[PDB]
Amino acid sequence: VTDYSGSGVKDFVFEVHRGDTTKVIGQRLKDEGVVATPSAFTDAAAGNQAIAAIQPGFYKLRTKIAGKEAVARLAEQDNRVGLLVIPEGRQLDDVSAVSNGAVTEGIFTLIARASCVDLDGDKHCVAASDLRQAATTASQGELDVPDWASNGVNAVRDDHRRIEGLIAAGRWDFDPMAEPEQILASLIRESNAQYQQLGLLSSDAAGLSPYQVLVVASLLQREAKPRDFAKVARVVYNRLAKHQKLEFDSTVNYPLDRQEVATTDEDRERKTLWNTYVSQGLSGTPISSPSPEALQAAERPEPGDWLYFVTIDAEGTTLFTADYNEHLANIELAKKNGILDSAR
Repeated sequence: VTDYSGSGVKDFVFEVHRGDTTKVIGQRLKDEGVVATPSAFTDAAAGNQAIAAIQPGFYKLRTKIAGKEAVARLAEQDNRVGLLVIPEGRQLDDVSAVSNGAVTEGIFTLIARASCVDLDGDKHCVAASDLRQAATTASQGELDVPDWASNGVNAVRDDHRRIEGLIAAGRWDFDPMAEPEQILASLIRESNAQYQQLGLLSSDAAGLSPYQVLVVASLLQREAKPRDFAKVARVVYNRLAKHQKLEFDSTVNYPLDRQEVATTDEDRERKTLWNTYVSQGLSGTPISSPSPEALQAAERPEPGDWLYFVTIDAEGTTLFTADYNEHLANIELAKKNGILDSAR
């Protein structure tokens, strides 16, 4: 049957849909002018495991090519485009290390990098600043902000940080040729489905909204090691109940876009929507994209009366207590064991 020869005509982005079989992909490849007949694709794909296991997503292909060439291009990992990984605890912005270490790239930078497609020579990317602007100004309906987050987003005006926490840690696909608003919206929709699957909307923890649970998880992700998440969650709720400020360093560092570092009394005094040295209560928005385990801890805090915690040694032991004098003793223990500076 008819099957194209030669090197093709035009590079473009092709989407494999969820539920597409090899046969259906062959039909769609014919309809988009990639292969001359569907069986040109399916014959060449027979017994190919890369094609059999192909994932829904976006793929750089070329028009008017041979079936075996279409198969090779689809099976080549490098032609995958709009595939994004957001590691746990990332922010929207890049975060500098004043610890003398390297920059930590944020979600905008990672989306932009994931968006790049080489089309007939032209490298085509969405720019991080365009994603940031769309986060700053697009309407909630345009970003598909979920209902449980609507009021939290609304209280933060003309700041991209209004959508913090809404793009979850995980692995996502997005159309690299769509507008910045639609890219952000699809990410937020996929994240909302994951958050639902991870229990964010169906939690029975008394007196907490889903948005508040997300905020707590984002704090835990930045302040504690995974082993301690559940206990730190209890500390947070105990302090909220006793109207004691959280005094989390990560809430000071978050808007300065800087990594885990000690904070001065000057920094702790700056009034922001997030600073928990200044104000009682939770941060106004999440301060990071939390891991699934931080979410589970925020939903199911370990029972206990602790109000204080500090890491005291090299192996990461963390002592929790409800007694302030014991907490002072544990702080000094961390200083003698070398973990914490003798003076701030």
